[PDB]
Amino acid sequence: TTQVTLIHKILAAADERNLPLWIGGGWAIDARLGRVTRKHDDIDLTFPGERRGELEAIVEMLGGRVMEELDYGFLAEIGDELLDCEPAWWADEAYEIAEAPQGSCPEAAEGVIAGRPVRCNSWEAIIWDYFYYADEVPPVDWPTKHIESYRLACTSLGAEKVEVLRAAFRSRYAA
Ligand SMILES: NC[C@H]1O[C@H](O[C@H]2[C@H](O)[C@@H](O[C@H]3O[C@H](CO)[C@@H](O)[C@H](N)[C@H]3O)[C@H](N)C[C@@H]2N)[C@H](O)[C@@H](O)[C@@H]1O
Ligand SMILES: [Mg+2]
Ligand SMILES: [Mg+2]
Repeated sequence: TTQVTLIHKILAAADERNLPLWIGGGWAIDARLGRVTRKHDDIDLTFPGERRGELEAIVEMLGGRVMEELDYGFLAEIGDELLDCEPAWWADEAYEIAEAPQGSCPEAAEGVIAGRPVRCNSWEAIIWDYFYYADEVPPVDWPTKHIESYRLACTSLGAEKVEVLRAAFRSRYAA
């Protein structure tokens, strides 16, 4: 239960600060489904970019530290667990992940992890990131756990919507 216990600790500390945080990536899939479906390599979080200091304070207060600074965000470690953190920026009516489809950070808690309601990135935002991944690593070459998580997200959003979103991504990044 270590990752779930950590997620609950991180979100309790964020709630106390009125700091919204969105579960992303694998755990966001499981949160929207309301079921734990696999072992997760890390915990992905999306945070208000202008409030980054408050997230780092939560990390430090849990005994962790910022471990690596990335082009898109940062990685922090709390004990043996990894947090993969990406900023979202206020766009008049909601926070949005840069370059992602609108609605990437919904206001309402739309997922559940071990009985706790949680904010989590939208299905479109989740799936969008696999498109980047497919440009970096041929899907035929993906580790099976990513093929399976992608297919689960696609089943949940629906093939029609996914085909449309993929086409939008291709048009966005077409030469
Ligand atoms: N919004 C724009 C950004 O969107 C994607 O970035 C995503 C990262 O790729 C994810 O991180 C993954 O990749 C890391 C580096 O390989 C791994 O350490 C990590 N465990 C993986 O989950 C992270 N969780 C979400 C983030 N949206 C693109 O790729 C990036 O170019 C683009 O600027
Ligand atoms: Mg992850
Ligand atoms: Mg990750």
